[PDB]
Amino acid sequence: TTLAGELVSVARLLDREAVVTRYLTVPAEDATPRIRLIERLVSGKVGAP
Amino acid sequence: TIPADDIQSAIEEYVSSFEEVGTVVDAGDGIAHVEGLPSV
Repeated sequence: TTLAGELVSVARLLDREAVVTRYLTVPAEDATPRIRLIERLVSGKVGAP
Repeated sequence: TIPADDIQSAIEEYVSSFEEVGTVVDAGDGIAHVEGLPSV
């Protein structure tokens, strides 16, 4: 249930900043900086899985 | 919830984080579009 709550909250967070969604949604091969970005966003904010 | 307006730092670093290869996405009539290559 908290998975659902946090996932819809971070969905609100994505629709709140469109530019970061554009950036993390690049169809590129070496996507690793992207993943850093996302954890940089909620490193200590949400659950690990 | 929303962070303390540090999002720009995140993205600006994502950009500052930039052997490079791109991929053709479109082609026709002698004109192509290339995704990738952040430093051309």
